[PDB]
Amino acid sequence: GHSVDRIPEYFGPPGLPGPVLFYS
Repeated sequence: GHSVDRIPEYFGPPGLPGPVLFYS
């Protein structure tokens, strides 16, 4: 997690109901 970057820090797949952040 940097920001509204591109790759997630391996939290899970997309379409989770909680918030998320991304790194490059």
